[PDB]
Amino acid sequence: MLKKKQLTVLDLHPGAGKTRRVLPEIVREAIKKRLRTVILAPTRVVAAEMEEALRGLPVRYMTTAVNVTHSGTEIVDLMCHATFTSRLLQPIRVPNYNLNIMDEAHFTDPSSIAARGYISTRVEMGEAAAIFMTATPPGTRDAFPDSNSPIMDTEVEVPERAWSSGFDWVTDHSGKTVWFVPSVRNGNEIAACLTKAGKRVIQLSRKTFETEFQKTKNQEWDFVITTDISEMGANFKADRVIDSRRCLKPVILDGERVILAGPMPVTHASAAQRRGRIGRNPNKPGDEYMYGGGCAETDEGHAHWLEARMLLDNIYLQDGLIASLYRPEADKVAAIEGEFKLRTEQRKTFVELMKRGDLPVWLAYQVASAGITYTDRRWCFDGTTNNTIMEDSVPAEVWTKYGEKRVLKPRWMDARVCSDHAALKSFKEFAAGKR
Ligand SMILES: CN(C)S(=O)(=O)c1cccnc1
Repeated sequence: MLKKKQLTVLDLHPGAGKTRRVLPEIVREAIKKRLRTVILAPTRVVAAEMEEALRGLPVRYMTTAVNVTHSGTEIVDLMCHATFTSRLLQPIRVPNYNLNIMDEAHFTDPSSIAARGYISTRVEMGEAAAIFMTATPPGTRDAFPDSNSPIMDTEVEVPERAWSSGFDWVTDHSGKTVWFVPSVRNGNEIAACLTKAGKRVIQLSRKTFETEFQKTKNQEWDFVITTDISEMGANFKADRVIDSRRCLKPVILDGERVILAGPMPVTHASAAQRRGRIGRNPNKPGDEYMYGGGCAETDEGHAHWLEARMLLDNIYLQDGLIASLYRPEADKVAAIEGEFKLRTEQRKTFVELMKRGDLPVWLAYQVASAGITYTDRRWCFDGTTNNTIMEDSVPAEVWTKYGEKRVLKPRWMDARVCSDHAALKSFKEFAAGKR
């Protein structure tokens, strides 16, 4: 795998030991061969798990989730998928790693797709070797892969709202359950219904992941209500996975706006990843997997593949060349390589709106490509009436940096900035000039 010009896909089934057994072996061999190596973790929780697995080995942890200071003699760096893409975008010089290892290489966030495209272009160019570690590589059609112990699979109607009757099997369980819901808002309703019936619930989402996940290990619980984020390495000591098999799809309508379509079916990779959370202990067979719909290839036409092209177009590779997306996923979007390449000063705005402004990729590109400087927020208020952001079924209001009260009405509308109370609270601070 380590020899140059080779992209290796390590597709061992969920729970085989790719992060606690296979990864330290590759690292020892890379250190022995003097290969400058990068290890890419999907999340900060998985970076702290990789540290336990690699403890003792000379690894430089370029993450605040690991409290280890480095000796300076390290040739292996460990960082998140987003961190890698972020430094490629920023004027910081990234070493030309001889070996690139991506764990959970199935992650569909725009920064993970872009990192796969950048790394695979380098392998294609004959400049590096790479290992993509995932039970579900891009293109997998098996939602029921092999496991460490037998799993009871059951097609069942799974509730997506609070209930007063008809779903006894959900509450008549004396064990631990990981329930994959389509959205934070859908999960809040089910969590409230389970709490009312006397259950201890923990809710996990992208924004709360490195705070609430610790609660699964520290306190007793009955259910974990989670979105698709727990598909990327999150391990639990549970005996049941309830899977709605639904998810929200960010879609770009007429190149003018972004909506959150669905709930709609998850891909086979996501259904396999969600089921893979159980059936992991060979001494405890009979972990149940209750699924509530079918699978469809909803990754085609999804905004993350377009956003990844927006990132890759603004990353230097070699002269005027631009990195292509990783081949098994290059057709999920219809895009010309280079069409989103911004000029030097606008690219600087694009990066800041994402890193400091915390705006979704698509939205950041809309603003930066219009010649708007980072701190200019007039666009948050000069959109049409249909772009009015509503909070509590009434127009949201912010105090502008000028001391004036205004209705939130953005020139470009992206549903991700107001898909829950936390996203809208964060966007209101942005529109007010607070960051
Ligand atoms: C094998 N590893 C434990 S892992 O965390 O890389 C993983 C887990 C489940 C599915 N795919 C990969």
